[PDB]
Amino acid sequence: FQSDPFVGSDPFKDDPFG
Amino acid sequence: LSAQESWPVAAAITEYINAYFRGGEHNRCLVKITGDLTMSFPAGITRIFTANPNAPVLSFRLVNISRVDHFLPNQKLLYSDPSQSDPDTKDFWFNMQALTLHLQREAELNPQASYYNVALLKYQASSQDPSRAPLLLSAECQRSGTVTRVSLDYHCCPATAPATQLTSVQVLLPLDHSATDLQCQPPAAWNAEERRLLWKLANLSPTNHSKGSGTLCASWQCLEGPAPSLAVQFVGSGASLSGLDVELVGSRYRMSLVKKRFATGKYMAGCS
Ligand SMILES: [Zn+2]
Repeated sequence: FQSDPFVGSDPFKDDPFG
Repeated sequence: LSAQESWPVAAAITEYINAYFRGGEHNRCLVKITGDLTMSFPAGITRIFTANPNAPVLSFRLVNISRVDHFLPNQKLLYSDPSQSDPDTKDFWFNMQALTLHLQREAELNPQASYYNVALLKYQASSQDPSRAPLLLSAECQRSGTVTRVSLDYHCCPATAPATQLTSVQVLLPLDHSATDLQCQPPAAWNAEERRLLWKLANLSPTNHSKGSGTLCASWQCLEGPAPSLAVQFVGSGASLSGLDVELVGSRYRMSLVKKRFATGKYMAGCS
């Protein structure tokens, strides 16, 4: 349980944005 | 074109739970949950924000918050309505100028990152009702002469627990290195660094009786304080313990994801 809740795993990696 | 498309953000709800089951006659308990709400922004949304100081207002709502005792919003970045009396819901608006500056600094600080996290809220929930604890513990202790016996019943309950598994489940009973004639059902390891008995438990689920409940015990002899206490550790994902949730208000932004995780802090069963 590190301070980055997304644990270095980009939550937007698969998002169609951009 | 980036200007007109709906922009994604992501939220993370993190909760720690401390609990104490006193044991004895009534086995009364105390529960304290401490939570954190973080929001994540995609790196490319800075260039949008810096370029447009008039960028539309990111707004969100907390829901199912009746179980939360206290809130500490981030007052650097957020607005709210003190005249909003709704007990189960509360609204917050971002200050888009402060938010823009905040992400600009985050980017400047870490140009390599593909996202930037922002801390929205801290909160707390306390109860003496065991119904708030996902895992019910009852410990008992008996001593005849030099022999001490300790037993623990655990119950993962549908009335108590969120809908998800408890994983990385461990049960810790501290025991000194002077103890002899060790018996454990089921078997346990003795960690010499910390001086404690370790049980590793299978994942627990409220869905099934056989999957969710159990018992364990240990006994030893000591040639020679208070009754020993057992500590339980576990982790979960996909639900919150408090019940709190977050949803966006308005269609201009959309929530890419909401990550929910919880873990035990000090989570204890004492025996009389
Ligand atoms: Zn039950």
